Amino acid sequence: IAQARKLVEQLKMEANIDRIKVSKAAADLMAYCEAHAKEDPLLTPVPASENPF
Amino acid sequence: LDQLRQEAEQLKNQIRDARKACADATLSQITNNIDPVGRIQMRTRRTLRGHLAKIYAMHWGTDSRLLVSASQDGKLIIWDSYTTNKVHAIPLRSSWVMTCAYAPSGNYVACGGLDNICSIYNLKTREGNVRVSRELAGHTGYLSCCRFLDDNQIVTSSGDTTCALWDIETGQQTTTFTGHTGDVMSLSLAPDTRLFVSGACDASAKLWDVREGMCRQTFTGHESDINAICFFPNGNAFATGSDDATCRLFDLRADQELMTYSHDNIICGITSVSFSKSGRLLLAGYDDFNCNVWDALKADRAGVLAGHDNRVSCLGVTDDGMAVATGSWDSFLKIWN
Amino acid sequence: EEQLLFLYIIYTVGYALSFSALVIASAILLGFRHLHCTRNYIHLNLFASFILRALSVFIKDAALKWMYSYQDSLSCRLVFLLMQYCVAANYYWLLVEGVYLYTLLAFSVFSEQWIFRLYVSIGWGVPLLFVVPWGIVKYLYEDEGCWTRNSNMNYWLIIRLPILFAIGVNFLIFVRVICIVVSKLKANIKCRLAKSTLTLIPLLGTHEVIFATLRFIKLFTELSFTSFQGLMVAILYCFVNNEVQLEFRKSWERW
Amino acid sequence: RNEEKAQREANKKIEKQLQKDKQVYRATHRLLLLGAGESGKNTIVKQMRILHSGIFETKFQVDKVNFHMFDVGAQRDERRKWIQCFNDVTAIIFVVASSSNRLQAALKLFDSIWNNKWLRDTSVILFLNKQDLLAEKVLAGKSKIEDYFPEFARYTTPEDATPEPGEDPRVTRAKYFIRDEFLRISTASGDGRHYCYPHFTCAVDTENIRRVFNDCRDIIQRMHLRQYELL
Amino acid sequence: VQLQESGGGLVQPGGSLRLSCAASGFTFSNYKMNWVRQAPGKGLEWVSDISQSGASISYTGSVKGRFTISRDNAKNTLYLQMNSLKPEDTAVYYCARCPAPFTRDCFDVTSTTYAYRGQGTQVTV
Repeated sequence: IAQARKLVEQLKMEANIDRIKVSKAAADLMAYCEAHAKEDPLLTPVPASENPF
Repeated sequence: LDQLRQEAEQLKNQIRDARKACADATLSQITNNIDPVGRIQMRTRRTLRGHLAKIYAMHWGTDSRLLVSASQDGKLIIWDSYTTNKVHAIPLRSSWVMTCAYAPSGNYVACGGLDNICSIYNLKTREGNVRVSRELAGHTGYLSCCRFLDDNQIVTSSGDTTCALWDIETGQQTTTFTGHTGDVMSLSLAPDTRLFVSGACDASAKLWDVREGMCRQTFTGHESDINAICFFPNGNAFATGSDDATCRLFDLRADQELMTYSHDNIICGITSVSFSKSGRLLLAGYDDFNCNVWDALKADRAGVLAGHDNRVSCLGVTDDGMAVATGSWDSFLKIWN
Repeated sequence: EEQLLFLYIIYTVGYALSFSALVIASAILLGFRHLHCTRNYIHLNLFASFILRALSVFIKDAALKWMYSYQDSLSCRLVFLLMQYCVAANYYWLLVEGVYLYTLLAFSVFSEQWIFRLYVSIGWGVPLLFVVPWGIVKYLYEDEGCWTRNSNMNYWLIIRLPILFAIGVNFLIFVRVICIVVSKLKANIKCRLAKSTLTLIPLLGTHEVIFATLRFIKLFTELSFTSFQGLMVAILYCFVNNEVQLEFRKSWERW
Repeated sequence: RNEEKAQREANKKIEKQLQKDKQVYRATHRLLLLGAGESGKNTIVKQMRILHSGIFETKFQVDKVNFHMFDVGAQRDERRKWIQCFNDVTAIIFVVASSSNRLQAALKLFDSIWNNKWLRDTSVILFLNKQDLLAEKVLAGKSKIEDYFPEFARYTTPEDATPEPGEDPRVTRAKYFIRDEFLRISTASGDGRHYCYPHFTCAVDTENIRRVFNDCRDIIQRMHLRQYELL
Repeated sequence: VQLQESGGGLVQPGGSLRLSCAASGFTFSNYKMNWVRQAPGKGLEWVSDISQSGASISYTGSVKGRFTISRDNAKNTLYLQMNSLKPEDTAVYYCARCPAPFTRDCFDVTSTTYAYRGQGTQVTV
């Protein structure tokens, strides 16, 4: 019975949580990736002079 | 007990209804107009040799130069990826090392395995020879990951379904996290070091609050065990790979899965994932000796880092995004670009 | 003239084909870095010995291509000496391969670097200990016609005895390996035993001891097999070897 | 430039050590010792220990050959994750309680080990370590092996059975029947990449080490021959 | 992973009864399945498993010739048919699943705390 009770409390705590539409999260991820796109050496090749390897 | 289980099923149904209510559109539709990344034809630029047996884990240094590797011959080695020169060769008490870590300030590295004990090593000793500085005990199952909050706190996760927080100075478990019903495999700290996540061997992922020592959210959807996990750079998302031969991306505010990465040709299980600096490439390892490159925002593949002669069991990206490492049961580290 | 001409033709054909196959096999083995291991190092040494032997024999006769168009010059004797040395080195490298296999199944472990240094020394150096004395004796006491013609067979016994000893050791190792293979196959058949035994002939070159109008056929078989031994070894241990095949397949897929 | 000399000096000193280690590593054989709880496993482990934490390591040598045996402990019963670490061991010993329905659990475990892909190249040794108890159970008559094993009703001693002096035909029949169940599993789908080596053992058998020594030698010889493509 | 047993009840010795297990939340065809039961005062005991498509079958010796196993991959279901029950077979039945897809091994299905295991139904004689 104890196992059920803790499962009872955990679910109740998790249920009462605010949520947002997935569209906002997708938009935020797209915005971040676009904003930091220019500074990912793997994403866009780099000159041999700068590349330490 | 019957009433408890019935109303718990009611709670689960309510949670599923609430999550479904927030699914207005798919991730792909939002990014339906993003151009493909293109063929990422990365190639080896170095090759580090010296390990006798397979390699389980490695961790980059905070300077993007030094890195540490852990193998099952009982050896930790700190390389200088710029010149491939060894700097230290640290023997282990227990040869079954299953993880390793690199301290943020660069002074300590920690490792542990089936012995259940997480050991701390010091790289800035006065004598100059690295020696044990603190051995942490308190788990009752093989230890499968460990990361540093700072020079004085290490978070460890074990196979007995409990993740713990340690105070290195004294050795006590300042806090203990519980709520998993299976082995916990991988975890990763937040960018701010306020929260961390860990997916266990039940096809579920749970987000934790470090300060309060209690579970904050739970995610499900996978069909089998979970082997790897990692935070998206902004700290507001994390992607997980499972033995079901699929990868998935979650969001801590949407409280639901947003995208999956799958292909029919793949019938093997993932063993490690990691993001890039811009968070635009989702790398990954597989059991079929390859490492793929997944365009995170498009669900497609855009490159393969083939070349490994056996399973890939670790991976990582430098903090400045210049170089990517890989390890394998073949016993050979490769640096790509 | 007909039989001699055909025998010569087959001889040259076999030796050239062995040369080509062995050079290709050496290139393939030294190309892939993943395959580097003591076993492959010994194999490459054996290939080099065979290639040197083939190179020595062809040029030796080609001198006649010029003379019959040097019989008392200085360098002719040296060329003869080099041919003798190459033959001895090839046979002793076959012996080294056999000894290494037996050691592998001898259930004993020793420092790998020291063992490899010892083997490299034995393969190429031991021949220096009789060929050079033979050349010295020919120079000082029996220097007639480029040393090719021999009068005192006792000085001719110097070269033959080490080669016979190597052949005997190779044959004994072959017998032991066959006994072990039969035991393994019994405990856990005729077709498999036939397949295994044949594959072990060219590596140890036991055909020499096997061959301990009929005389013409015997000469034909001896010369043909000796010529084609190099090609047979190259095929068997490079082109139809499992890991080499997989290496080629994965390389092709990657390419 | 002095630093490069300083660093290049360091690398040489380190590499000297690893090559020193590499030689020592290859002279040691690793053996994982599984076994059911009531199998008497601890008894055999103590037998090895006397004559010569989440894991226990026992070091012993035979004929100047070093074996390194690891016995699990303080772990949960879910073996499907920490078992992958043992893909490269020379062999996986496996004690079974024949006389004990325990035996069905042993059969299922042995099958699961045999058919797992990461372990599809690690030969397994097999022990049957309750021969006296099985003999007394069957001899006493109050065991009725037929009920749990209907197929045992029509089984007869195999033509090649070699019994120890003073062994009753019923005892031999039962004992050899027990083994046949596992060999059906260990013959199908073997593929010749790994084998099983059944044995009949007792808790106090001195030569238990000798059997594993010989079988390790046989595994090594088979691997080497397969390398040369003879077998 | 959701496992839902059904079909239990009361039956006099020698009778018959059928167990119908319903599952959802994963590709049914890919996973090897088992039936495992728990009798009072006893650890988990194994009964019978069936392959991906029904090719192979197995039973524990004691139940040989009495029960029967069968699955319907088209309907996301697992079945068990019982005939001629014995007094000493009262127990709860756990519809079970093997952990990894596309494999043949089924490690630790009878573990004390397996994750992909149903709650089970009662069958008493």
